[PDB]
Amino acid sequence: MLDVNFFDELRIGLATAEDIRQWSYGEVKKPETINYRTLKPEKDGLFCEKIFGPTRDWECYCGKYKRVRFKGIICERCGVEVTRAKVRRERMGHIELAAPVTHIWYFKGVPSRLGYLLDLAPKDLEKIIYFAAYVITSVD
Amino acid sequence: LRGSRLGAVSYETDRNHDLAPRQIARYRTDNGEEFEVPFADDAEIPGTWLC
Amino acid sequence: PGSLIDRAEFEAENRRVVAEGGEPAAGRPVLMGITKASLATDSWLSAASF
Amino acid sequence: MADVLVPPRKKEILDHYEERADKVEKQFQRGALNHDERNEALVEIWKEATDEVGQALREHYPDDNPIITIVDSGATGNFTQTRTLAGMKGLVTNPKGEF
Amino acid sequence: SNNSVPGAPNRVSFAKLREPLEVPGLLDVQTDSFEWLIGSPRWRESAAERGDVNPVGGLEEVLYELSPIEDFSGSMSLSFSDPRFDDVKAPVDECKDKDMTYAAPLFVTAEFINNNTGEIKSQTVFMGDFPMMTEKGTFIINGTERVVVSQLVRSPGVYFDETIDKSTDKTLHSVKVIPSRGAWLEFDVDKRDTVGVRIDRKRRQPVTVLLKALGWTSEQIVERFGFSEIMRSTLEKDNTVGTDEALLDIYRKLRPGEPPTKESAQTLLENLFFKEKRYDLARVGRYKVNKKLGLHVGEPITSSTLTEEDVVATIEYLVRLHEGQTTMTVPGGVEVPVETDDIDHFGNRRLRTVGELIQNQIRVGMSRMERVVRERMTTQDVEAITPQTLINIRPVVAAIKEFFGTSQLSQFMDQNNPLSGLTHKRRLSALGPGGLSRERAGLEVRDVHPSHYGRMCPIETPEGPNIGLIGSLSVYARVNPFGFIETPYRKVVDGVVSDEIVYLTADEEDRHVVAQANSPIDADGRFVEPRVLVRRKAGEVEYVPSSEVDYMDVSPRQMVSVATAMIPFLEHDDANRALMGANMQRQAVPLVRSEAPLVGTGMELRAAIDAGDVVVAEESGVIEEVSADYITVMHDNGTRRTYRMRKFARSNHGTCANQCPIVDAGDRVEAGQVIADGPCTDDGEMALGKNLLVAIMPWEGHNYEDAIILSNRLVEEDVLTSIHIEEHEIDARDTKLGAEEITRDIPNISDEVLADLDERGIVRIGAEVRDGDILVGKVTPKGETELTPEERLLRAIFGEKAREVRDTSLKVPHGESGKVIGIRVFSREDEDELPAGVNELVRVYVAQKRKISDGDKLAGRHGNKGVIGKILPVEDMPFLADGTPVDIILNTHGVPRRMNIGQILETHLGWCAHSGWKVDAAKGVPDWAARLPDELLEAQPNAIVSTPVFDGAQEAELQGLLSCTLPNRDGDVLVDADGKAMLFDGRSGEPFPYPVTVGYMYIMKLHHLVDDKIHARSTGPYSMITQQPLGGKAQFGGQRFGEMECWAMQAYGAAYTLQELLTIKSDDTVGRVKVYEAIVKGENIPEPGIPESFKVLLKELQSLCLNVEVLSS
Amino acid sequence: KLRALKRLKVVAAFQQSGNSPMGMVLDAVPVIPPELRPMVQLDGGRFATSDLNDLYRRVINRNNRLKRLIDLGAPEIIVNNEKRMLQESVDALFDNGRRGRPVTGPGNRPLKSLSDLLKGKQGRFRQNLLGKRVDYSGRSVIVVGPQL
RNA sequence: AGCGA
Ligand SMILES: [Zn+2]
Repeated sequence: MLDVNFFDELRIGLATAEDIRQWSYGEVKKPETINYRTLKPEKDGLFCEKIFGPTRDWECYCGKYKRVRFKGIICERCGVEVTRAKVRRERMGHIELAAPVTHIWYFKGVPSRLGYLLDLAPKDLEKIIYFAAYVITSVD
Repeated sequence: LRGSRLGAVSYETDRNHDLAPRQIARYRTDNGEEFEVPFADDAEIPGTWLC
Repeated sequence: PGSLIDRAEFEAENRRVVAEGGEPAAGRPVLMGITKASLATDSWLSAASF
Repeated sequence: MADVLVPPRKKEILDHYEERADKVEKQFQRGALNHDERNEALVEIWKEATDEVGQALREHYPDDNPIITIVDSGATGNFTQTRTLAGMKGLVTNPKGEF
Repeated sequence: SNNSVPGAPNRVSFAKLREPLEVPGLLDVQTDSFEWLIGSPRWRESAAERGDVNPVGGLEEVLYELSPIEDFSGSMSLSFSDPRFDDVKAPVDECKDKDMTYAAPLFVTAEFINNNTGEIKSQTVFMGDFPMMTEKGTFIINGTERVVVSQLVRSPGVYFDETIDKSTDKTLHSVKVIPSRGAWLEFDVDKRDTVGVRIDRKRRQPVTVLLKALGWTSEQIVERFGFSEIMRSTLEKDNTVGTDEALLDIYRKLRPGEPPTKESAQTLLENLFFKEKRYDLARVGRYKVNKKLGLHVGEPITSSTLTEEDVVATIEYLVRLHEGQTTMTVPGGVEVPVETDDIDHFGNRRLRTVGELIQNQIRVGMSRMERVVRERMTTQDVEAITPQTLINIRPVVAAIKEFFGTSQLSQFMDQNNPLSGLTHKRRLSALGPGGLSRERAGLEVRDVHPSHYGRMCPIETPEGPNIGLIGSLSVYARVNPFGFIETPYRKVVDGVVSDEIVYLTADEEDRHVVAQANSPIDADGRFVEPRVLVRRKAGEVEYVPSSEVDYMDVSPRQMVSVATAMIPFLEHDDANRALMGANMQRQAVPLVRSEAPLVGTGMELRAAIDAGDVVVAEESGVIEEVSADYITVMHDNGTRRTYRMRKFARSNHGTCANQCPIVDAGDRVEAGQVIADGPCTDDGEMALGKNLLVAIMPWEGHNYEDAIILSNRLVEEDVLTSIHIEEHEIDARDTKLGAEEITRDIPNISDEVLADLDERGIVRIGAEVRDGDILVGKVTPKGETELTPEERLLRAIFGEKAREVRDTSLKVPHGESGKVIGIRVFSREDEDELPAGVNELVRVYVAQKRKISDGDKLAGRHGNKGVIGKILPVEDMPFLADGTPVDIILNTHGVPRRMNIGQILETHLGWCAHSGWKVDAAKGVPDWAARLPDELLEAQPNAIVSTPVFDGAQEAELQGLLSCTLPNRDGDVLVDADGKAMLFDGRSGEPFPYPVTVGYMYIMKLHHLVDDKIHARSTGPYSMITQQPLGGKAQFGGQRFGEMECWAMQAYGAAYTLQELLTIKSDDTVGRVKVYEAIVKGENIPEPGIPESFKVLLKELQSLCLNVEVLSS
Repeated sequence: KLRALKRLKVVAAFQQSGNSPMGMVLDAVPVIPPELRPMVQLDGGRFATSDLNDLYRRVINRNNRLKRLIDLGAPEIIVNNEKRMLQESVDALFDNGRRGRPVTGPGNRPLKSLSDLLKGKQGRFRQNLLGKRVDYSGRSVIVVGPQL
């Protein structure tokens, strides 16, 4: 993540669910951003400090250990790790889906990558992944 | 036309000289996974934690 | 067949494959336009940015 | 404007080429040729007229005249700009590209 | 021999001709259009004079086409009538000051009727406030001043054209009947000769199908179309036959998926081509079609819908176009020539004016209102409702407001000088809604079709990426009620040139043949030479005998706009530089003195009094009382009237707008006379600059490549100086922590700078301010934030209060100064209209007197622009033998290659006018002066002169005038017959070895001043999502070091400088502060980190489930 | 053979690398850091979201609705419809306007999904890579300096 | 949205 001018390769790659949930620092599961009245990020929402880092340098959501001397530790009650307020620029989240979902680029962009991998026509694969037709995936 | 954020500049650079003495706690999940969270000397460790 | 590859890589491949059983891949020079030349480069970052 | 001298023979040149233009126009009126052929003939005739006028101007100007001085020095400007300042503008293009 | 304005100075003209028709009201194109929209009695009587039969305003028209509105039941209906205004609710100056929109209410008599039971419910419904055009042809919105620009749009109607097919080399003719709010039909001939008929962009149909659908089944096709060879060919390609057979098949194609029932097919054709409510070629389209096919010779214009006669005539005309028929004598109408139409010929390119645009917007708003009305017209209970409960005016007022604000035709008033104020009006813009944007507005429409002559100037057009898209109306042009551009002409009968002025559109222009004004008229209407220059329909130019001429131009300078018409000797200048000069004549700035030009045109007085910014004596009388503020006129019958001035009012571009009187207390004035000069006006006529002594020699390289040198005399005597007024604003608003307060109890600041502030915040009027000074002491809460220990102990030692209210006072921005003219303060305590959460609004007006400084832009009236290379002292300037220094020195090398010797002729004639002449006609008149007007044989020093643009000073006449140029004070003819003079070098001393051209040239100061351009940044604000430095001089920002600059650097190979410019000057967020620290401490610059846009890119790619990673080896 | 070539392309592409094709279908969708989709308040309380927050919402609401539906026990029609809406929400999140009608916002304006942040002239690959504003800079009109 | 090179 953080290094020096040491550079020899930039490797792109298709990511996997284990990689995503290893990337993330928390699991956002509420469709809220800010409390309308106090104008502070909600807990467990799209902008929660516990998941995405403080908005205030060396400060915590419940004002427990707001000082540099307290760094790297997590405030036990509110749960917001105390650090600099630019980790929000970098820390990511993840959403665990109750149902797997196909990526769009590899389905729709002509030529269809799933179509070529599974030897399926796009016209008939849309009917599958959009719940318009069934698919037999095994035979005895 | 401008804007701001509810943040603290806290111009303090960094200090590795004195770090509020802190141990590290660990709360294993339901599937054999461990996620260490550091806690201070004065920290009151929870019985269980959101890992 | 029909794919376009760099001359140096073509020749190096032929040099490698003359050993371990000799078969030449038949190549012909092409004159390709600059748009396709630029797009068919080796670095993915530049092609994406283009 | 005193230093922008006009070519004295311009009116005579103009009448000489105007007579040819009139003759080509008359031949078109009498049906001897079509519309595009007469247009081409007028274009060539007026090109000849432009060249003659430019030649007369060039041989008319002295060497110390500031305009021909700046031109012949190569400082800036081609002789056509002098020709069009004094003498003849020549042919002017259509919006489509014709003359 | 000008007239009208009694006080217009006696400006002698070189006009050899006499114009019959006076210049029209230059702002009619706005005023008359708006009064047509309203229905003013003046417009009523004018229409009575010129087409009485149907006097109808735009409102009345929209309300009539709306009325009645009926429910699907048809048991009840609603109607409108009698649009009516009240007086405006507040005057012009008050609306401009208090930011109100200058408007007046609308009252419409609504009328609900119930069919089954039978009643009328009539009211007078407040429709909404409506913006009103002022006297100057402009609107006032939110206080700001806005102009609606007339829009050029293709007229609806029937257009014929053919393409060549290189695969078959056959003419393929077609037709496009494109109406307003309708459908697109395309009758055409295929590569195989067949009359393909594409309907609403749907696969071309055999015409026989559509004729059967029309009821003209194959039998009736034979009945009517007999010569139509392709018609019988397609009677074989008909692929079917029968009225209902073709109707069902075609209707299946027309409405696929819906049952192809004959009933719905019939209803579909009716509802799409004959239901006015759903379809309309409006009045303009009906007139165009009925004149192109000659259906109705003179039938009153109505029935804004297509006719079956119309469609069959269209088909017959198109086949005849492929047959190349000479004309079509339509049965029951007149032979019309079978010619294909153009798309830029002004017979097809109409002009929506303010009236048409506002009417269209009102129509759309009423469509929305109507949908709501008919919706609730069923839900609401009957016997209980009324138009008050039915009508909704919210969408109508919203539509009008959304038009006037935030529309690319409701343009900001561009008034930096009175000429620009005039010229932004009368402007024609081909880009707009329902118009061609620059994406589709390619070169094809940017040329000058020969139909523009007398209707649209070919010269004026912005030099930017709009060349041809934006033009200006000609001088004499007038607007056809149907949106076309009529032009005056002098008709000539049997070689006798009458004075009956008939106005012709482009179609009649093409029909007839047009002569020239500058022709030898022999004082009787009779031409002299038989072979006369003339124009033919296709723009051709011929020598017709003097018998077939039926029309002759009203005058020269008919093809030119207003601004361009003011360029003297225009005919000598090239089109490119003349265009530049016209575009820069609108950019002058009002000087403090505003001396009139020596050499001019006729269009300095008329284009001044019609500009609006000059006070005009409404009715004759005498003067009672004058001041610097108001003039009281005593009319000949009892009444007095006070004309209030406008002193030091800020314009829309920060320039002064002073108005100063010119009369004396005892003077008598007559109606229509100039009574007070405006910003750039002098004794009535335009004054866009100053008359300066000019020399044309290259001096010490300073005037190298368009640079200009001025004397220190202009700086000293204040010849070129511009007053500029800037507006700063601040609002004390409400917040979460409390309420913001304007006051004096500011946080830490010495009382030294609080001397200027008044007892209650804002600064005292007149106190000079410098960059960074305070203007409005204003403080806002900051809540509680724990302090750093260092500042805590600083407060402990220096005993300074926390001052929990942080301070964000109004500081005058960097690089600005000047005096404080006025302070306009609002308040909630005064119950003034403030937006929500705002307690107190205050604006302060700063002003400066910018003197002419090197780097500013000056230009002549010939496009000979240039920045100022240097301002020398007055002594080191080439001075004449009389000790008079020249004032500016232009460069020679720019004259010949730019083909604008108009400046040279202007210089010579200006010197002639300055010195004064006397043609000694001792023995008769000299040869050159034979055809000069009287009282030009002599003139006085500093005597004003005018040369109309295309009939002006001849070269022989100029030589003759320069020959005798009577001496200044001693016997010294400083400028010889050639027009040059011996200059002495002011610097070294020796005379120049060759005589040098000198004269008086009129030049203007352009609005591109150095103070408004110079900009710098060491470290300032930053962007939000990306951490780049901001942009714009409004902010600090930096200069975009763009991709080509990157390429330049790479080509040089300066890798380290590239790294610096792209990492630690723009985006390395932790590197910028480190660099600043190192620079202040004197250390070395640190190594760059990683750019911020790159990290952003990485995070988006990882958000896209793309595993991007960096690998060491 | 032509189709075999076209397919063998991607097939051998997957075979050669250590890439499993399981990642083509997705189970955990990542969420971009908030400062890259900020809601910055303007002076006056007029908040300024980044147009990705509404999409992330849509996915969160539909996912939670699916979770509750499966917990509660719902008919096949409702559950499959919900899975379809979840699919559409994810496709809109990744590239709005690709499949079917683009998801509009207020004023019938299409929203700016992640793909739109890179595609076209306004992508990151241009706006901040075709040039940047730079500190320690300035500009001015120029005049001729013959004595220099 | 308008404008300068
Ligand atoms: Zn806490």
